[PDB]
Amino acid sequence: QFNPYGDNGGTILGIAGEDFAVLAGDTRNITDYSINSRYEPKVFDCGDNIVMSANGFAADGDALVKRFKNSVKWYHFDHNDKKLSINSAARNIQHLLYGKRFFPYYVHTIIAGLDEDGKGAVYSFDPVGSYEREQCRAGGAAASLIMPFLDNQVNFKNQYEPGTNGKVKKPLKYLSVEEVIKLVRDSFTSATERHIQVGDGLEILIVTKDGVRKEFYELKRD
Amino acid sequence: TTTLAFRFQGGIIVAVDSRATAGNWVASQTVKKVIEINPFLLGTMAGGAVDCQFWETWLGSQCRLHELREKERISVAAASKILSNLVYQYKGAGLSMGTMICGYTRKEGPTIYYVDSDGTRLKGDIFCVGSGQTFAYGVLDSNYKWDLSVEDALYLGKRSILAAAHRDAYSGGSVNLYHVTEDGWIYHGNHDVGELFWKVKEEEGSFNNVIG
Amino acid sequence: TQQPIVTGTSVISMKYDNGVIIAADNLGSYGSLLRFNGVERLIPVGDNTVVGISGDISDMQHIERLLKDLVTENAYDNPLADAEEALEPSYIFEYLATVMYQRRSKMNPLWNAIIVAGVQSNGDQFLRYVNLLGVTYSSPTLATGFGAHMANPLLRKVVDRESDIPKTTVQVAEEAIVNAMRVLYYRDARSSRNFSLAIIDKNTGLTFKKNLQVENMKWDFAKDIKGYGTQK
Amino acid sequence: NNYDGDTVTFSPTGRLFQVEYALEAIKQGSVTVGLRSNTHAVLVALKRNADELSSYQKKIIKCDEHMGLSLAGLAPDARVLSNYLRQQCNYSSLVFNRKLAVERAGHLLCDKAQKNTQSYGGRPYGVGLLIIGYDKSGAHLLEFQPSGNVTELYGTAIGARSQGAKTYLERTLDTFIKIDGNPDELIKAGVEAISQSLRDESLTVDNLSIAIVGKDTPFTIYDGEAVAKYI
Amino acid sequence: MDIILGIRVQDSVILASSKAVTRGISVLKDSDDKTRQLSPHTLMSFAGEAGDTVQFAEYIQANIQLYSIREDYELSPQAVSSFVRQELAKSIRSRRPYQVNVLIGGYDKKKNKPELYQIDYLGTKVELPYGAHGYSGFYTFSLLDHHYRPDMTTEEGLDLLKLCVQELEKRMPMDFKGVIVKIVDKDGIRQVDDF
Amino acid sequence: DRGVSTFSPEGRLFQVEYSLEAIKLGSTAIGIATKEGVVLGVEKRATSPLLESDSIEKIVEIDRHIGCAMSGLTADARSMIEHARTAAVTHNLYYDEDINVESLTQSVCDLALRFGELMSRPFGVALLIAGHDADDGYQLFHAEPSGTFYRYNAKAIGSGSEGAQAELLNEWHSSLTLKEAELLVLKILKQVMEEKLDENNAQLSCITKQDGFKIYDNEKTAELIKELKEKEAAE
Amino acid sequence: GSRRYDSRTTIFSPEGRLYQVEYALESISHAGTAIGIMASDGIVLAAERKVTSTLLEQDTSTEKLYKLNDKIAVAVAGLTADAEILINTARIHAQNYLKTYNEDIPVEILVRRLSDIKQGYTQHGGLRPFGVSFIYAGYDDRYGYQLYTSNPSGNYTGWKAISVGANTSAAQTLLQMDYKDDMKVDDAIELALKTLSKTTDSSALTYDRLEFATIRKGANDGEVYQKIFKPQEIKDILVKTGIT
Amino acid sequence: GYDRALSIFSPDGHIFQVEYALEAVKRGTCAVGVKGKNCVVLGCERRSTLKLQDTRITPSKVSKIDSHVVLSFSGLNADSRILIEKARVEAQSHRLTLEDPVTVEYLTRYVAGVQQRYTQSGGVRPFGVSTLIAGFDPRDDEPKLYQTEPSGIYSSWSAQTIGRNSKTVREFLEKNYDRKEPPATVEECVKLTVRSLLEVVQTGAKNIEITVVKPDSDIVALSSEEINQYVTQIEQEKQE
Ligand SMILES: *[C@@](C)(CO)[C@](*)(O)[C@H](Cc1ccccc1)NC(=O)[C@H](Cc1ccc(OC)cc1)NC(=O)[C@H](C)NC(=O)CN1CCOCC1
Ligand SMILES: [Mg+2]
Repeated sequence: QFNPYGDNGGTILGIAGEDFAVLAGDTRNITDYSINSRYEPKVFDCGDNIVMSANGFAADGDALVKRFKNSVKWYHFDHNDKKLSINSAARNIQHLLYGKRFFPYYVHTIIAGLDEDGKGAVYSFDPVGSYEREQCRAGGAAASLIMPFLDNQVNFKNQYEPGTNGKVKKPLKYLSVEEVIKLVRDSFTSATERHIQVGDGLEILIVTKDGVRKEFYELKRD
Repeated sequence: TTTLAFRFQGGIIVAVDSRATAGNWVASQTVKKVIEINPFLLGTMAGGAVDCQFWETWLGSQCRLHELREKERISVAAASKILSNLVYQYKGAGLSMGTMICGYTRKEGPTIYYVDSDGTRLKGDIFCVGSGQTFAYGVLDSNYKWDLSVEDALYLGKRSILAAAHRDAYSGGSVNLYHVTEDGWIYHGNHDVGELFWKVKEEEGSFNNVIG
Repeated sequence: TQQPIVTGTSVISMKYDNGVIIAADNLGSYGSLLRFNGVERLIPVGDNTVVGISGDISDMQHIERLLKDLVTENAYDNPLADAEEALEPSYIFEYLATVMYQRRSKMNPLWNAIIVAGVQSNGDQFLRYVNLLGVTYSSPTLATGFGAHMANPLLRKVVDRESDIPKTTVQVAEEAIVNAMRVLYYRDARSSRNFSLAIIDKNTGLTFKKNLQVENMKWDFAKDIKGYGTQK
Repeated sequence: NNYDGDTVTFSPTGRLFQVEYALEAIKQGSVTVGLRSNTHAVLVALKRNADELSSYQKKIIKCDEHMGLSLAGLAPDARVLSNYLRQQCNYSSLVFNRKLAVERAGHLLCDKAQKNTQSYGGRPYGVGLLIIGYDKSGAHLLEFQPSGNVTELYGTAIGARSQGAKTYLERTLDTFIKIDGNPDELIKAGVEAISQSLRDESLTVDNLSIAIVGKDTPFTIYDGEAVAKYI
Repeated sequence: MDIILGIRVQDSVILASSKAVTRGISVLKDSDDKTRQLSPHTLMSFAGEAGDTVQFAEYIQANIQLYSIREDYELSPQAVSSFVRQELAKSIRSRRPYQVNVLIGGYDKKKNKPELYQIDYLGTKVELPYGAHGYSGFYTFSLLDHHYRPDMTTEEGLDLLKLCVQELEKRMPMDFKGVIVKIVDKDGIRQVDDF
Repeated sequence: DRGVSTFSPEGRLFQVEYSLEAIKLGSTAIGIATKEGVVLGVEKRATSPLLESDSIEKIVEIDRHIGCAMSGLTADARSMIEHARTAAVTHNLYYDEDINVESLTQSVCDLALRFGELMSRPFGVALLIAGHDADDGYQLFHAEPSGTFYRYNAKAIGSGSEGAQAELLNEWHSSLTLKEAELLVLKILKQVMEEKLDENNAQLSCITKQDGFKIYDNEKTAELIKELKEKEAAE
Repeated sequence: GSRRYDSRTTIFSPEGRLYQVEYALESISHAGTAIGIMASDGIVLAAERKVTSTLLEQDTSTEKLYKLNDKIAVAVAGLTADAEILINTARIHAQNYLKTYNEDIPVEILVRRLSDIKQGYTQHGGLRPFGVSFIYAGYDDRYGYQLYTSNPSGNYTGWKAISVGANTSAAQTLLQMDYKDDMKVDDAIELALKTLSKTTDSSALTYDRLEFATIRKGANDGEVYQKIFKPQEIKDILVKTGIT
Repeated sequence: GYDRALSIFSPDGHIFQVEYALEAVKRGTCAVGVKGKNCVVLGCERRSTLKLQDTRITPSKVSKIDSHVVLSFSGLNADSRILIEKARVEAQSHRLTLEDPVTVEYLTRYVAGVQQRYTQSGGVRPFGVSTLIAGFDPRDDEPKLYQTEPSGIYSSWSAQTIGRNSKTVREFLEKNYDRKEPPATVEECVKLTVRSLLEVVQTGAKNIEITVVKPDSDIVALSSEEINQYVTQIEQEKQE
């Protein structure tokens, strides 16, 4: 019987700083035990300082990204070139995904950018459209490997102040772009070691008020 | 999920947990399961996340249109029935929703309606809904009186979610508290179970099953 | 929902310094029966694009008709049909990718794996894959079916990343492709000896080679193998 | 007279009066000018107000990153036709990953407007359009009339007193056609052209509307303080 | 849902309907009224699939109320029962049928007679002296075969009903949280508060 | 007879031009935009003294940030308002934000030309749409049944419009306060109205960013009428 | 296009009248007179046939009186063919009500629906109205014996005695003069025939130019019987009242 | 489908089909509504050129829409049934979804919207009917009286009349109805309603219908003698 879904592997990662946000993702595309491409980008600049990635089944992912890019375009036409705020993009994407509630896009989606007060924002979606803003989210195959590391290193979970008898928690604080990129690279090298669908290359998109910058790094190709 | 809401002397208490699950994977610990439809109307969410989210935000839009057309705030009965009639149209399609529509109006007083995805709609004083409903019922029912003070009722709701957060593997994160009076709903904060459990254990002397 | 009947096996392809190469055998299998032996599975579109198709042949023939019709439609009211407004490989691909994904979305797929090989008007090499699910990807080497398992490893020893492409000549590239086609004939039970090969070069244009054969085959060592263990 | 009751009736001399009456709506419309070199295409439009308390009706509409138009006549009919164009430009991108040729844009507008001139119950569009764009064969200017007729030109103008600007362009042809790699000078030639159609009123800051598209220039619209440079 | 009974006596029709509403391992409510007044002298109890029961009852209710307003006249219990049967008979061959069983108890003012109609979700109608839906019948029918007489008073009907509820509470596996009793006679519909 | 979508020889749609005459028979509606808010006022014009004037709803809320006043065949406006409210709430559902005043007006003006041989005739009512948004601030729009809309600093529609517009031409300046604008609407209404203006046969409303769109009570307007007469006696 | 040839059947005059309904009523005014008279113990239906020819088959004929169900009948004035379309609709509507409720249809309900159909042809669809006026004679257990009339406008009213078709002005005056409330069926028969005898455009009223029906409680105990008179039976009742 | 735009604009800006529908209303029998301090009364003329009527079964002029709302009308009788039927259906639909009976203003607004839709829909003519809609909102003792008309406009009225010679009875009501002191009791309210009809009717015999609505779904139609008592009392007070 025809199975309309497939698993193209990969993994993605979003972290939000004070005045910036990163959306990272490996560049490997797979089916079963084969590598299709060592460099197939899946994190895209969608305009209005919003970067998007839809990981899982690539055909559904590309379809979604394509539709949202189109959504941004028509938002400009219909509303006097107004900027699509990150919160409005999120809600728009919920309706895109839920429009196919009974034949879903098999994708875990993440978007990153800046909120309306200029602060870094990461929104994440399930395949059918439920979303939530967080400082921190991994998605895709190695999400289960990376997410608890981020809980520990970004939100300082289970970390107490030394000598306080486990009474005073380690205080939350924003991270610099230099520190965030260290965590991204260490997260992906760790994930690459222990997950077979993750490897080849890492591509990061950084979002500030000045625009969208890219950074690339080699990963293990086995 | 565990969610509850109960009626008493001083209005309505509404308390929910904040965990999202994808099977045994913990998806989130910081999720909003209460929607503020308007200053006098609340909705709780249990079941499929987007099913609840999407259709209760939609419910809010329908309630907003009612007051534009009728120059009057929608009744709790009518708001609950819009949602129940909607899910009934989708009966069989596989929606999963366990919702409680709580609020005040002059003509009704404080009112709670349980609405689920089978199309069931029930008015009542007490409901607990979700995978941890039984755990919440156990604590709530054995400490519930009509004559509870606002302070005690707020705590009982908090303690009932905590009970379920502990025992139910698919509940946890944090307790979100609400109180609803004639003057509308009042938020009583987010309470992380990470700290709340130990605070309650110490102060109450309960949870003796655990290694303290 | 379909099941494929008459099928074509691997399509293999790679980039080199000036252009792209693509090849595919000339067999139309009917299960284990090697039913038809004169099947062309490389279909050129203009003089700057070759589309290589594997999977169900009836659906391939349908795709042939679409591409042929696409050329006609593009020429309509188009004075620059043979110049600035000629069909690009990227246009042809995206059209197919669109069709494939719509068909999978209506639970009625075109049971194929496709590789669009060509050269864009600006000289850039185009090589991209699409299949029955509407899944798309690009790489310096692409292959379908067994090709993915046996050809890609060999072709990647020549072009392992983007920076190896300017270093690779058409002589080297074609040799790797012809060697890959031999390996597939050894090891794929639904392959044939006869195949077609196409080069799309940015200087010399489209060369389409038909009626090629796998040659220089090692079989002599077979005469030494007896039994399955203890036989002498 | 007896043959102007609807679009589906020919006059005894072979005319379609409803189409001609639709053409008449364009003559009443405020003047707008189009012109191009080899590198850029420019639209200049005189905007019209209801009174001194009102805004100035917007005349220029963007269709894609590489194409847009100016209108003269019924503005809502331009909104329908521009929306259709936005969809067609978009269909070309999504399906073929291909920017829509300005010539095809013209052909599609012609065929859409024509269907309304042969069917009972419908009506012709009551608007004229000037489409500029930059595609794979360089800069382009089109003139659309609601009869269906579309024409590719170096320059033109439509609206009330458009004959003045149209003659200037016919004289100036050999000059402006070669304003390559200079946006500001091509606009100036457009602003000078439209000035041949002015009476009593002259070009002010919120009265004037300019648009440009070209080689490394997305279709952008200039209004308000951003057109003060050219008066 | 689950337990709905009906007994027709000399001058009235008595309907008894369980108060429990259950889902999973939780009794969500213990004071549920499984009935709708279709008209001043006609009452319908209902039991079956969740959601369907109320949706069906209220749909029937609206239709009968619409008729009453249009004709300024109350439809006979027989006519209402026939209307309800036809709706269920339609439903069973629909894409998704109403899975609801009902009892219609009414007093016919033209005949001065009580009437009890038992109708299942397939649209199977019968007029009976006593009726039940679900597993209830397996205990009550035989009990009533023995104890019921046609000339009984409303008070004797209630004692006969207590005898049914007692047996059910003794032998039924589920806790149905007692019943709400309603009487339908020449003076209309009224609820017994202490049962 | 003749087609509904027929052009005149002068290049205009007969049916649209005739609906414009119907609007001139309508009761007067005035709107004034300031930096502190937009004021909307209307002549109620009860046909008989037995009709309870507060039941005359000619000023209408669309959203908290957008309001509307009407003039002409006011029964035709009901569906236009219904559309506007749906468009406004729907946009908030899709985008988690307030919808722009211009975009709202454009959505309403799209309905206007959906007539012919869709509905059977153009609308016989003009609308003043007033609101606030973060991008373009306080705004006032005039929406005709031709499908056209103009932004206005101040605008009058209905029977007393040509005289009222001439008065608004002189009186409006870019530094008007809300209080001044309220008085100015009342002043111009009393001028063009047949019967003597009071709190029962005229109605005021405003929209401010802070408190949103509000219809004024009859008690509140009465004090503004008294304040207006007192200020005109004083010179 | 086709707009040129549209009469516009469903529009108002400047006076606020429906042209086509007014003209349909004018058509009906030239039709054979039909009379209905209601008594305490039954109802009479009498109707005059349109200028008969001697070669017409009189006994196997049905021009004026039609049976809707066992309890309800109608008298026609206007186009027979139009009336038959409506009659079969009415017959079906009655069987639907019986099927739905297991009770014979109340007279008014049947009358309201036929009249509602007529109304539709005056307000929408652009078709001509039905050129028919009915007299309904029926019995049910709510209101007992009932007389109604409906016309092309879709308006229906109840009556003790009523005429439709030709000379209704003359006929209504005569009925108003001699009718009284305690009247019996056999007296109502006599009144009906005497009224037609004076209003007729013919020289004299004969059996072969008449259709006649009664609805009595004349069966056995608490039940109704429809009697569509045969030609010989009309000839007898015409002698018995001294008209021939 | 028959598509013709029948209701269209004329050069002077009038919709003649809507205005001719008003002429049909003017031809209709008179109808009047008067609301008291704790009641509303609906009075209706019945033209007396029709003897031999069967008044038991002939459609009553006032129709119940729900147990708490009534509707009378002037104009085409057949048209009125279509508006009544729709209104009755919407009333039950409102009860079903909102779990509350309609307000009189809501029910009026619905009927008015239907009438309006028939003024800009193809293939149909406007309803030749104006209505008076009266009653009491759920759990409210303040009386409500509304009027609709073919154009679709609706409004509230202290007291109002429609139909033939309505300008005469409106003249009467305008001096005889004090806003400051409305008819305190039911008797007073019915008396004023009948007086206003007696200005126009002919004879206060079977020419007048009265319907009295009180709060909490308390609606009753008066009979011949009960009405005739008011007639006899008014004439005796007149001779002065
Ligand atoms: C507790 C945690 C038990 O799950 C609650 O019911 C919780 C409620 C809730 C409400 C608002 C926001 C988040 C969470 N429910 C979940 O967390 C829910 C559990 C669930 C999953 C699937 C169901 O299918 C009918 C029913 C319940 N989890 C989710 O919705 C997660 C985040 N998403 C998915 O599992 C994605 N699925 C949804 C169904 O369609 C296929 C993809
Ligand atoms: Mg490997």
